[PDB]
Amino acid sequence: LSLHRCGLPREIAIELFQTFVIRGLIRQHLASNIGVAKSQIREKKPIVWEILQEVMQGHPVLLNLGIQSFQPILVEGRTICLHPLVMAVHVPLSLEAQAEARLLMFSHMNLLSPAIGDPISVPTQDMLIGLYVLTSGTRRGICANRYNPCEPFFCNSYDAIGAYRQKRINLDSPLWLRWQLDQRVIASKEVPIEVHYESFGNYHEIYAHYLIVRSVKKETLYIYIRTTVGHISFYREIEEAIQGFSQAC
Amino acid sequence: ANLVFHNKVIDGTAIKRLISRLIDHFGMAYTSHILDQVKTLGFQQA
Amino acid sequence: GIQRDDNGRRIWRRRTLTKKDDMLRYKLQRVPFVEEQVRKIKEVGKVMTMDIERLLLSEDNRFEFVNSVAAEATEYVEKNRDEYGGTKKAIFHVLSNRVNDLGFDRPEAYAESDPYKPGPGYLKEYYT
Amino acid sequence: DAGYLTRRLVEVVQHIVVRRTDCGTIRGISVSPRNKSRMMSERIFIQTLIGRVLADDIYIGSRCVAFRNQDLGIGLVNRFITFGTQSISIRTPFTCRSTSWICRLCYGRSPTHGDLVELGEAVGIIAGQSIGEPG
Amino acid sequence: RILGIPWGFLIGAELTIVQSRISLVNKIQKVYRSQGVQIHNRHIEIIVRQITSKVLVSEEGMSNVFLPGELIGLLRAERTGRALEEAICYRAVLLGITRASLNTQSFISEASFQETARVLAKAALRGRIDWLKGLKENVVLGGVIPAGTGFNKGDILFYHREFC
Amino acid sequence: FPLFQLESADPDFYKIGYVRRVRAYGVEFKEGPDGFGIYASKDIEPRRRARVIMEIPHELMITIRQKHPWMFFPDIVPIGHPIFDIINSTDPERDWDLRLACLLLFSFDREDHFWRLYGDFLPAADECSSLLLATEEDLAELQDPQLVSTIRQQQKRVLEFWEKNWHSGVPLKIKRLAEDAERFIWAVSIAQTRCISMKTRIGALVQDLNMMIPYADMLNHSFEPNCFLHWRPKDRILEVMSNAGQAIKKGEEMTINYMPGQKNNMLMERYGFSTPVNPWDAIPFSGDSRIHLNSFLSVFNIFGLPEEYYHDSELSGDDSFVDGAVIAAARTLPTWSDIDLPPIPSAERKAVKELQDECRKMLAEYPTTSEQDQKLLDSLSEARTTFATAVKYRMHRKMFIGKIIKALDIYQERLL
Amino acid sequence: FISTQGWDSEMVVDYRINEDEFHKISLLDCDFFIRKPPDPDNDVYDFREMYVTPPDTDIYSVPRVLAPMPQKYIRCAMSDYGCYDVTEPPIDAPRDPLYKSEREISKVFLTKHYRNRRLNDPEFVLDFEEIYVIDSKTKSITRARVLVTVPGGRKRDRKDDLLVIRDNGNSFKIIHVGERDDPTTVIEREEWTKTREDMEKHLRKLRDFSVSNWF
Ligand SMILES: Nc1ncnc2c1ncn2[C@@H]1O[C@H](CSCC[C@H](N)C(=O)O)[C@@H](O)[C@H]1O
Ligand SMILES: [Zn+2]
Repeated sequence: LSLHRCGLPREIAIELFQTFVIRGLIRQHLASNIGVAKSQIREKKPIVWEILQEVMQGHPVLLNLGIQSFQPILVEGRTICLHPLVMAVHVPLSLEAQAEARLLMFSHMNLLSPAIGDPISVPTQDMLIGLYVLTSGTRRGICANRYNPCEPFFCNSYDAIGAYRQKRINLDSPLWLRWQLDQRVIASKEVPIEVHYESFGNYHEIYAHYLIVRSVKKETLYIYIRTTVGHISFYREIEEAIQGFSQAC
Repeated sequence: ANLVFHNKVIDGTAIKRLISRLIDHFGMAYTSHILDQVKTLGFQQA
Repeated sequence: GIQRDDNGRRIWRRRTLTKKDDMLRYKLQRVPFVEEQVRKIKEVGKVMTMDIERLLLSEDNRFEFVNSVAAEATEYVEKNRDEYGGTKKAIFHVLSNRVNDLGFDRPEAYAESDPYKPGPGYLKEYYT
Repeated sequence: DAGYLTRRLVEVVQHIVVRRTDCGTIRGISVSPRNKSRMMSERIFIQTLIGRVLADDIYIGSRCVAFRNQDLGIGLVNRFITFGTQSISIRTPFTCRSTSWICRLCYGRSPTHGDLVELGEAVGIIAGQSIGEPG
Repeated sequence: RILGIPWGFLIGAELTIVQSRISLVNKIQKVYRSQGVQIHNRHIEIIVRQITSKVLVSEEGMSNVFLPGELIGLLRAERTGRALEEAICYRAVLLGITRASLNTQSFISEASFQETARVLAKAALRGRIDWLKGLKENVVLGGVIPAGTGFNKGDILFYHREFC
Repeated sequence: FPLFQLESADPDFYKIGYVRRVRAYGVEFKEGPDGFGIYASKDIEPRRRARVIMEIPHELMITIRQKHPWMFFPDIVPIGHPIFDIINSTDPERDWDLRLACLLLFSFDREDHFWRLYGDFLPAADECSSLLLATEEDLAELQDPQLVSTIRQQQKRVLEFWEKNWHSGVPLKIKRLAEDAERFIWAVSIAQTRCISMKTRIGALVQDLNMMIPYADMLNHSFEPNCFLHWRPKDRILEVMSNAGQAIKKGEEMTINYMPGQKNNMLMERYGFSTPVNPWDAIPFSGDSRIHLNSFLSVFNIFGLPEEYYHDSELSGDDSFVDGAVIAAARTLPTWSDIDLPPIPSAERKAVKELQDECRKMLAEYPTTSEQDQKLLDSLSEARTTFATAVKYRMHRKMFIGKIIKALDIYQERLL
Repeated sequence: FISTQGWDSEMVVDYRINEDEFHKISLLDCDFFIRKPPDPDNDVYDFREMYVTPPDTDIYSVPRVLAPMPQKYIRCAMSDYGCYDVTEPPIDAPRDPLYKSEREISKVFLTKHYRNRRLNDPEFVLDFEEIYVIDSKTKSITRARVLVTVPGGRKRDRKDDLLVIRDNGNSFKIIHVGERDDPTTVIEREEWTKTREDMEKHLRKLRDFSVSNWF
């Protein structure tokens, strides 16, 4: 479910929205009057459920931040379905009450709590474990090599993710990623471990998490990040979420 | 989008900080969609 | 300043960046794989959520915005009673009208339908 | 015990609503970052300042770094810590010219909405919930 | 014993009230901060304002304006002191949130909170008027509360043509 | 069947703003010999409300408080910088342009500032039309001693400020801002011609600001604009909004009113340009002969109160004659009015004739005519921008006096 | 013009230099000025006159000199040494950036061109035996002590040698280009050394540590 939606059973929805189903039947002349419109609802005539879906759309309900407003959708079964970050159900009748429910009580304009201004819907429990495992990077040092030592290169992040889908690399296996943006990698503020300086003018700066290739002859500046597909996946998910929302709006 | 590239680990206090910065920078409609995507990613990886 | 050469055509210095902006390379790009996400955003009604936030940026008080929308919605229903309550909701019509008044373009009342419905009688069933 | 306290807390301030833009008060509460008897916590002292509206101008030399009726952001507070800002006068619920209502400037920024608190907000009931709920 | 008329009472009440507010907020925030609970001082200051917003007319202050033992607002007492010398003598009093909830401007709010019979008997004997400014008052009456979306009340030229 | 059937600005001009959240809707930036402009890239249909044309984030602007004390929004001057002392030494009333010029030159020196990039699209010293850059020979072509003396005082004030604050002993971080007087004069010219003053609310603080706003300082002036500026406090964005209900055609220039109610000599002193259709321009008449104000307004379909005079273009059909000059004529001509007393035609003809004679006496003060000035502009090949501006100014005033003679001739006949 | 050689190591001078006759080298805590003889490539240095200033200031003083300096003009290639300060600043104003990425330069290396040849010379190589180091923290300039491990001595093919810089720009070793270490190897060596020490420190307090093996 989306954060702003909830699922209602047919048996609960038809009672909550009966007045609107009756009006929809009369408006579209599927029922002659109020008395006939009641019998079709009574007899579960299948045209009732088509109307119920229509009148429910765009009509929020109040569920009792103990009380919030959601956009209901019809679901199969007999239970009320709520999204994991959340019994009385109220249907606003007047347009004034429907405006307040949609514009003041929806679950996306109340993302901050009034106490100190903290976010309300931070991922928890299994969602949090998934992100932790995803972004726990490669093993290091004596946990990575049995002996003291006295990796694949990917042109872009999509090639690295594609190699992971083909089981060519693991989720936490280290890799080098060609980086064609600015240096925006959060890392310890440290000088290079080693600088390899060729006598023709090119020098390689090896940091703990990235390599920078520079020159005293050209203006080149090439960046390779030592990461995992897990870190790439987490970065892509947020970036594609931002780009997807922008394109859709 | 000028998102920083995190490269160490994302625990509970790190995700809470990121959401608050996303809200202040992008607003609540954007962050609400980001939360839905991040929530889906966490469930799938768990 | 004003210069004309031979044939009377004025000649002038075109202004150019003549300077390096590193924000040009890394910002005018695009992600290619968000088609599914974009289509779900419209399906769940998230577009109007951004529109509501857009309208509230032009409002000093969000409570008078709510009252004004309800007042405009009441006028729609009295004017045309039978067109509202089903696929077209009056409050949704008001919001889309107010976005279009800013010069942007939105479908009327954010109403959309499934084109792959296998004929009458069939209800799309939701996977919880 | 938490519900009984929440009911009493809500009852005592249930009538408090943001009813004016500016009560026009002159007084302010003085806050000092460098008390001579105890090293005050920086983060807590910053949190008690973010969102407050200034009651007087603040100067570093001849330069006004923040104006009267300007709300305090994170950037401004860090500037007062960096330089020798000894006293800051803010508008609080203790300075408003009323006990039956509060104005926007004496309340300050809304936490849920980022801007200055809007007219008509039932901030008394919000304060009652914000203390009762963590009980 | 040091200051004179509307200065001993005025300045003495300011010192007591300012000191009380500082210690009350610190004591409350000491409890929540030791348990890791973060609440903005705004919310606590709103409650404490109601606790420390009243003075008690002293037993010797008798006039046709105030009676001894009367509970009056601090701002009202300050303003009357500047304008009159009619034996306006008062001391700051700390009212607990229960006692402050029974000394409001709405007898309807008090009667629906606690001790309904005592509240209504006193109000009925003096013909008390409730102007319904608060929120719970209007909830009882079933009206629209004065907050949120309820705040601030929510033929010549015809038949005179050319014959042609 | 489909088978059988002003240059665009540098693409990087919009892009540097666009990557920093500048949005333009239905308009394009086009460059010509006379400078930049904003034009409707498509037919902008009317709506019930004003349409958003451009959105400019606050962080891309250079703003300073109109009133003391001088605070900068966003605050870019470091504490202790010597540039604040220079800004702080100015006259609070008169030296707003010096304060903005110091901020502008300081901004060009900052690596991260947007105006380091945006400054390359500002007119250069030989392309800016400000009269602060005008030579004494350019001021000789104005034919206006009052305006000339005003400009000379401005040039003297700007120069003396540079000599006082950019002497030999100042730090290098100050010297490198304005190495020469002409560099500082150019900055003041940019400040005068492009500053936009508005009342803004930033957070909880409402104040008047003098603002350097990129991409909105490309809107040209019109006394009948199709756009207006609107500060959006919640997200700190300056909006350019087209007028509600007004249809804008593709290619139409988008304009704002720089200076409501101001004459051409004020437009020349501030922005270094004038318009022939300025509805506020005045002409000194003796007042001996007066025409009927009510008749003159009705003959030309000028409606509204005197301070809101407008032409009902739908009551004239195709009369292109009535424009801002005729409105200016209504406000500047000697007039009488007696509630509803009608004017005698023979007495009004004597006034019209005497007013036309006085109009021709003023045209005879100018050594050349407005046609001879127009062809002088076409014949130019190596003229300074300010020289052409000075000629356009005197020609516009001649065109205005000539329009009055034409309007009086029409009015005298249409009174029958 | 002026020979600062042999002058005080931290005292201010009475005048303000003309900065366009100098190389300006900007570090985190200072600006370093070395006289620039005119040259089309702008890579000739006159070390007889050098100054150091606090950043973005025009108050000049003689830097500390910890090694003998070149007496004649020399051609040098410049490269900086430092780190990236990638932060996440607080978000005060609308659209305040999510991160800020800045470069912090702590050392600058001036590597002599071999025989002072130009960059566009087809026989251009670097002379790694003559490297001068500017340190921002101490506002000093010194010559690097370089260890040569390439066989060939002074007369060798300089096209084959690789300079390795370690230890915060304090250790300089010239190796043969065939002994180049993989960047992964460099990173993994550092991690193995650190985790090996940390693990032993963790295990030291177990009372059977003295009778146990590493494996
Ligand atoms: N209506 C008008 N007629 C002639 N010049 C105008 C004008 N409106 C604006 N300008 C010119 O535009 C300047 C204001 S800045 C407006 C855009 C400008 N062309 C630029 O390149 O940035 C003024 O100095 C004036 O010279
Ligand atoms: Zn107040």
